[PDB]
Amino acid sequence: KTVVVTTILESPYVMMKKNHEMLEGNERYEGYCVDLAAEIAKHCGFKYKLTIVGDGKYGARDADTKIWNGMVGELVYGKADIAIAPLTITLVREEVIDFSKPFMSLGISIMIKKPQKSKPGVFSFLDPLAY
Amino acid sequence: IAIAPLTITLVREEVIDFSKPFMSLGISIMIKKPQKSKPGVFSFLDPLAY
Amino acid sequence: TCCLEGNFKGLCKQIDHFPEDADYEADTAEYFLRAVRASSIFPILSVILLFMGGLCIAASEFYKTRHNIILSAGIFFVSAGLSNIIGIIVYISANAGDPSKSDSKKNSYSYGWSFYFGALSFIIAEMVG
Amino acid sequence: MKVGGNLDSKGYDIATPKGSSLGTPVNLAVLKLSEQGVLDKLKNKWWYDKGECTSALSLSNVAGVFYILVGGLGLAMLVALIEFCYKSR
Repeated sequence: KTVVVTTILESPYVMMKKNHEMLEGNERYEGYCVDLAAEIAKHCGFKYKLTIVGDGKYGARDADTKIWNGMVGELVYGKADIAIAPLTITLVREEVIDFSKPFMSLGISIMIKKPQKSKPGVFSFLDPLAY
Repeated sequence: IAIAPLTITLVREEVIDFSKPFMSLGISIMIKKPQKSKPGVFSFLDPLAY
Repeated sequence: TCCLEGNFKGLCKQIDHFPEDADYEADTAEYFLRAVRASSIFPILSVILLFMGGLCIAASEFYKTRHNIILSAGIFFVSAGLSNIIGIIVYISANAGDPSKSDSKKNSYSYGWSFYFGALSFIIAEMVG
Repeated sequence: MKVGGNLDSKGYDIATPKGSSLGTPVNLAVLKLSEQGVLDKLKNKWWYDKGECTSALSLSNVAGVFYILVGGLGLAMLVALIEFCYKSR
């Protein structure tokens, strides 16, 4: 049957279409993974259905009960056959599910408030001395 | 086992197995390190804009 | 401003002098300078003063006994030169606001012949004055 | 704004249940897209194509002195004409 593809809502990976209220099917969502899931489908020649995870979480092992949620939890227990999402490749997730080669390389970066250039005052030549 | 800077490509995956990339890279630009250029003939007008 | 050597070459997009995209006002002086540039009041005033000086010179021939007309023409020419100077200063100052019209190190903006026509117009008007 | 380079290296991968028939074909597909440049184009489309965004003293630093100079020239001219008109009258 159609392959169920679990996905998490995150811009610009997947977002909501402008007319998604009237739209139905996989066309309801647009984003990076929407086309990413499309390109793999044509190459592998299969039909896919895009679905959003119920809990809206990426996935993390719960040490108390040993339960997996999110992308990985759906895959291990069989709700979905493939996850098309910005899922980080980690050691804990690799021993549970299969990760392909990375399609996007990232890392920790620094965000700062960019300066708004500079607008010298008209009478800024009087700056060296006080009023 | 091949422990060497071997690029992961499509044709190699179809034939052998690669692990996850232990180092990420791409094409960059090499330029000569800029140095103090010889001052222009009319370089005394530099402090003020044209 | 019209596109050059581009896909949409020939498209003369109007210059927006009030970039209210971020809804910012900053200080009153910046708004006043932006309004002064947008109306182009000083180059237009220079044109008007040059026209008045020319008409005074033309009317000076008709009224030979009235020497005060020639003085008025000279005053108009000098004021036109001063207004042209103010217009050039305001134009360059407002141009410094946007990175494309500034940062000559990387952008390497170039002044066209139309700008130098106004620069030459100021010199001639002062010479005639 | 973003400054500098990445502190570390990570990646996003396509997740597939262990022991699945879609494991190998998807892995080959991902590399094929990267080799062809489809992934780079998709990143560009959803980040930049759909995005929403010297040393010498400039004239802006000394514009006020120019304004003062021209205002003084105008005031001096006005004074001269006022004096001339008063003398003539």
